[PDB]
Amino acid sequence: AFIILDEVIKVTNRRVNAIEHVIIPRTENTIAYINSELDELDREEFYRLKK
Amino acid sequence: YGAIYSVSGPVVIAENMIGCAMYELVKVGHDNLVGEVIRIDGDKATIQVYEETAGLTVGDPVLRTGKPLSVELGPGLMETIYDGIQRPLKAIKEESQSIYIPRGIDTPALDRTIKWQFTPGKFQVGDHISGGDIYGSVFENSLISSHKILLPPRSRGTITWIAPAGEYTLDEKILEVEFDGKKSDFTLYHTWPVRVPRPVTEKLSADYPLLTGQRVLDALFPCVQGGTTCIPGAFGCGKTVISQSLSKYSNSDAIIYVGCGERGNEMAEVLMEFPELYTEMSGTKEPIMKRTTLVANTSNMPVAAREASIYTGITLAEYFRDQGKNVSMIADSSSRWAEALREISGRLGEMPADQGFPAYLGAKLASFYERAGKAVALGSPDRTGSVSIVAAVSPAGGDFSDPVTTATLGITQVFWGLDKKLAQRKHFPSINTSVSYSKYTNVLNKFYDSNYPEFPVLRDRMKEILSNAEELEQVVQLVGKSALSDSDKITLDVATLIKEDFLQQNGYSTYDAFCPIWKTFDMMRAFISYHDEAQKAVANGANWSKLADSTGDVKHAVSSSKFFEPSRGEKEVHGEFEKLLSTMQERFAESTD
Amino acid sequence: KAVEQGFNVKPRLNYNTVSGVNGPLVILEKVKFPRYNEIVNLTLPDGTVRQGQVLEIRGDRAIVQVFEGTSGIDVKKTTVEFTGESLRIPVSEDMLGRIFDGSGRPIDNGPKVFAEDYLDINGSPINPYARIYPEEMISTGVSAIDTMNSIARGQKIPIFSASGLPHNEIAAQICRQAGLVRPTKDVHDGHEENFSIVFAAMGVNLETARFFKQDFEENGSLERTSLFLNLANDPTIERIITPRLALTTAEYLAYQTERHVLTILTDMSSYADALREVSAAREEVPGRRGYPGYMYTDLSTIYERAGRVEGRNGSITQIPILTMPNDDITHPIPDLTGYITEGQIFVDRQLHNKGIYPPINVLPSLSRLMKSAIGEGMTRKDHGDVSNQLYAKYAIGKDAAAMKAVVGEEALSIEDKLSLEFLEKFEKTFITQGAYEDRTVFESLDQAWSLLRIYPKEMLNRISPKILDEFYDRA
Amino acid sequence: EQKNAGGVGELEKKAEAGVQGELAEIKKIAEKKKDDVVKILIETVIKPSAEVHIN
Repeated sequence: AFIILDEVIKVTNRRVNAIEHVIIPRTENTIAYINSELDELDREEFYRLKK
Repeated sequence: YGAIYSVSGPVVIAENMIGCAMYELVKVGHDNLVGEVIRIDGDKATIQVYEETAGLTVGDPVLRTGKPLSVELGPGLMETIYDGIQRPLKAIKEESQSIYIPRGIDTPALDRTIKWQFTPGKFQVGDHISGGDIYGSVFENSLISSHKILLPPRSRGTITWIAPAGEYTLDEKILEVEFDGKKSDFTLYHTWPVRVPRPVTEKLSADYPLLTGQRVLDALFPCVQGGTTCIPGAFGCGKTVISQSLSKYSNSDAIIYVGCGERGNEMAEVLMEFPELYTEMSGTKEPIMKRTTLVANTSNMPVAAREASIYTGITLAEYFRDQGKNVSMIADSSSRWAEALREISGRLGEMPADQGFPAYLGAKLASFYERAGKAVALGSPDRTGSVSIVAAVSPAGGDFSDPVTTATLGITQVFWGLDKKLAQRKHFPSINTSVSYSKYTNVLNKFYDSNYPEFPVLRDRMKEILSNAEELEQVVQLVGKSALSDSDKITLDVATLIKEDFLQQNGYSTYDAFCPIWKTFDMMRAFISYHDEAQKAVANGANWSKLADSTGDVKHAVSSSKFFEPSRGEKEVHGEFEKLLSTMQERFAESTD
Repeated sequence: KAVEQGFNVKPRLNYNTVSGVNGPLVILEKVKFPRYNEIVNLTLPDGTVRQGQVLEIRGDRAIVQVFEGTSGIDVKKTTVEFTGESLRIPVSEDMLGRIFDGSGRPIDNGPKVFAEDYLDINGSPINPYARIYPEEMISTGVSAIDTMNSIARGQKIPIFSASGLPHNEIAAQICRQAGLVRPTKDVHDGHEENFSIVFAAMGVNLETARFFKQDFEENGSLERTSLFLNLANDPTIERIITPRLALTTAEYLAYQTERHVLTILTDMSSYADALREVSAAREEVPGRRGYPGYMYTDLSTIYERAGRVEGRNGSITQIPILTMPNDDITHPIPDLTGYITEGQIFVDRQLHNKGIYPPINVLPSLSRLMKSAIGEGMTRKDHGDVSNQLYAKYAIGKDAAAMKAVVGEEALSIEDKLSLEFLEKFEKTFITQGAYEDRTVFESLDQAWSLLRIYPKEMLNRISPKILDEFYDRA
Repeated sequence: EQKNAGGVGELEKKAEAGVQGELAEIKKIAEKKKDDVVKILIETVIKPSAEVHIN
C-alpha cells in the first residue's frame, strides 16, 4: 500500500501540475486566441464586403 | 423578351426583363440554357443559369417562360435516372450519342414515345372534379402497377370529356375539365413548382415504423414511415448500408434517391448498383429500379443544380405520396446541398451569418424537411400517403459544430449521429448510441403494444445498460477493473457483449444483412435476460468470474444468436430464440447452486 | 470525320481601351459584345503578348484576369485583341513525351504541338449515366496504400501532405510502381500495362520540377508523359489553368485515344492560393478562410474529370498532391477536397519525424471506393477484412499510447499492451518501405498477416471466422 | 561503364538514321500535298465572311 499510495499520489500531483495545467492553456489558446482571432478576421472581411 | 447585361459565373444579370416574377424560369442565351431569376432590380433580373455559362455575351436573348422551376410529374419517371433539373440522363445519352450532356439540352423529362395503358377510373362526364382527384390508372411496372394518375392540385372544375380505356402517350389529351367558361385541357402528366410543397388535405401522425434493418437503428432509435432522419453519411457503413436496406426491404412502395453533391464515381457505383438489387425483395424478384427514381447530381454539375436537386427529389416523393404509396426519399449528403446554398448566397452577395452559411439555412432545411408528413392525399378518393426523408449529413471535419448539422438537429425527429471511435474501431454500423435520439420512441408505442409488447421496456433496459456502462468505462479506463464490484463487472461485460453482437451488424452477409423486427426483438430479449440472469445470480452468492467461466457456453449462444438466418421465418426463428432463452435460464439456475 | 469546318477566318477585334488594372486582373471598357470566357491577347507597350481571360462581362466592360501577371501593363498603349473563343489547348497524341509550360507553351526545345484537335480546357460534364464505376485495382506498390487505401483505376485520391513532407517522393514512387493487380497480359503489348502519366507541377519550387523530370527519365516514363510545369518563379494566375490544361490533355489521352493515364496535379494548395488571389482581387464574398465561396465548384471541375467511361477503354486516374497548410485537415483546401475526391492519402508529419517512409498515416487515410476493388477474383480473398483489422488495431494502439502517456502502464490491459507492440511493429515494418521497394499486394498481405499474428485468434474480432480459420494458422 | 560510354556515337548514329527515315517521309508528303493545302488555305484566307454579331 505504500507503493500504491506513492504511485497514486504522484499521479494526482502529476495531473494537477502538468496535465490539467497544460490542457487548460491548450483550450485557452484554441478558443480565446485563435478562434476569436479567426472570427475577427472573418468579420473584417464581411465589413469590407459591406463597405 | 430580354437581353443579357452581365455574366459572373452562374449569375447572369439580364435586362429589359420587366414583368418577370421571382424564381421564374428564363431560358438564357441562344443555346437556351435554363436559368431562374433570384433578384429583380427594375428592368434587370439576376439569373442563376444552371449551366456552364461560358460563351454567353451581352445582348444574348433571355426569353421568359413564366413558370417556376417545374418538375414534370406523371407516369414514366418511376424507373428513370434524372439530373437535378429533372433531365433524363439516359434519354440524353440516347438522343445525343456522345458521353457528354450538351449545353442547354431540351429532352422532355418523361419519355413521350412510351404508350401507357390507361383505365378511366371513377369520375365521368359532367361530374365535378377537384385538385388531386384520381381520374385514371396507368400500369407502369409490375411493381408500381396501377400508378394512379391524378389531377393537378390547383386545377378544378366540372369534367366535359374523359378519354376511354386504352393506350396513350404522355401528351395525349386524357381529360378536359371546364372551369367558368375556360375549359382546361389535361394530359397524362402535369408539372409542379419544386419550390412549393404539394398540398394535402391533412397531415396525420406518422406511427408505423420504417423497418430499416440495422439492429441499433430499428431497436434503439426507431424511425417511422413519414418521419425524418440523419444517417451519418460515413463511408463503408451507416449511409451505405442503410441506403440499400431501405431500398430493398423497408416496404416503402416507392423511393427517390437524390444524391446532391455526391462524388461522380460514387454515383457511377449507384447507377451500376440499383439495377442489381432484386436479390431478396418481396413478390417475385423484381428489380427495385422498377420502384425507385434517383436524382443523380454529381458535385461538378453547376451550383444551382445541386441546390435544386433535393427540391426535385422531394417533389417527386410528394407526388408518389399523393397516390397513397409510402414513399421514402433518401436525400444523400444534404450537407452538400447546404454548401450549395452557401456558395449561391456568396455569388449573390448577401451577408452570410454562420461560418459563411446563409442566415436562412435553418428555414431552408425546415422547408425541405416539413414536407415529410404522413398525410392523406388532397382529393377523393381518400388515400393515405407517407414520405419519409432520410437526409445523410456529411459531418466534415467537425463533429456537430458544423452549422448544417446544428440547424438540422432542431428539425429532424430522428438523428443517428456518427461515432468517430466506433468508426476507427471499424465497428459497423458506427452510429453513436449516446448522442443519437428518436423523438418517435413514444408515438410508436401504439404499434409496439399490439405486436411486441415488451419492446419499449427492453429498449429502455438496453439504453440503461449502455449508459451506465459508458459511465463505468469512463472510470475503469482511468483506474482499472480490479476494484469493480460483481454487478459493475456484469454491466460492463454485458455492455461489451451488446456493443459487439447486437449493436454491431455486418450488413453484407446473408444473415444479418436485414435484421427483421422480430429477430431484433428476440435478440433484445435474449441479451437483456442474460444480463438479468447474471445480475440475479450475483445477487446471490455466486461470484462472477466462476459464473462467466461456467456459462461461457450460454454467453457464446447469446452472442451467436445474431447468426440466425432471417429467411427461415419468424415461425421457427422465434422457436430457436425460445429454446435459447429457456436453456439460458436453466443453465443459470444450475450454475447458481 | 473531317474537321474542315475550321477553314474559316474570323478577324479579331483589337481594342486599346484598358480602363484600369489592379492586382492580377486588368479591366476593359467600350468592348463590343464581350464574351464571358473568351481569352484575350493583350499586348503590353513593350510589344510582348500576355494571354488574359475575360472574367465577368458587364454591359461594355469586361474584367479580364491576366495570366503572366499584370506587371508592366498600362492604359495609354496596351491593346487587348479579343479572341472570340474560350481557351482552347492545341491537343495531340504527340505531346506525350515533352514538357509544357504552365499555360501550354512548350518549354521543350521542340516546336508547338501540331494539334489534330482543339479541346476546350474546361471540358464538359461527363454524363453520369455514361460513366462506369472504376473497379480495376492498381497496385501502387506502397504497402500502406494498396493494403488499406487501395487506389482503383479511375479513382481520385489526393495525397494530402504537410509542407516539407516527402509527398513528392511518394508520388514518384506511385508513378514508378503503378500497375493493375491482375493485368490483361504479361507482355507490354496487348496488355498496355503502362500508364501514360500527365503530370502538372503548379506552384512548385524548381527542385521538385528537376526531381520529377529526372525521376521520370530514370524510370523511362518521360517518353509517355506531358509535364505541365508552372514553377514558383512562373506567374501566379497561370496556376488557374495549368490543372485544366493537364486534365484536358488527360481527357484527350484517355477518352479519345483509349489510353490509360494517371494525372498527378502537384501542390494544388497553390491552385487554391491562386484562386484566392483572383477572387480576392475581384472583391468577391470570401469563403471560410478568405478563399472564394465557389471553391467547391471550381475544385470539383478540376477533380471530377476522372474515372472510366462506358464504351471507351481509357481511364483517368489522378492523384492530386495537396500541400495542406499548417497540417490541419479542416483547412478549406483539404476540407473541400475531402468532399469531392473519394478518399485521400494522408502523409503525416510526426510519422515522418520518426523517420518512417512513406509517412502515410492510416486512420486519416481513406479510399471511398476501396471496398469494391478487393475480395475474391481481384487480389487476395482476405484483403477486405485484413484492412479493417489493421485499421482497428492501429487505432487501438494509438489510443493505448495516449493512455500510457496520460496514465501509467498499469491501467493498460493485455489488449492495450499487445496493441502497442502491434503498432510499433506496424509503423516499423509494414508502413515503412524503401523508396524502390515495390511491395506487391500479396506480399503486403502476407506481411499484414505475419503482423496480425501477434494477437490470439480469439482477439482478431473484426476478421470473419472463416478467414481466420483459413489464414491465421498457415504461418 | 566503358562499353556504355563508347556507345554514344553508335546510339546517336542509329537514332539519327531512324529519325532521318521519318524526316524524309514527312518531306516527301509535304512536297506533294502542299499544292492542295495552299490552294484550300488561300481560298479560306481570301473568302469574306461579312456578318453582324448582334445575333
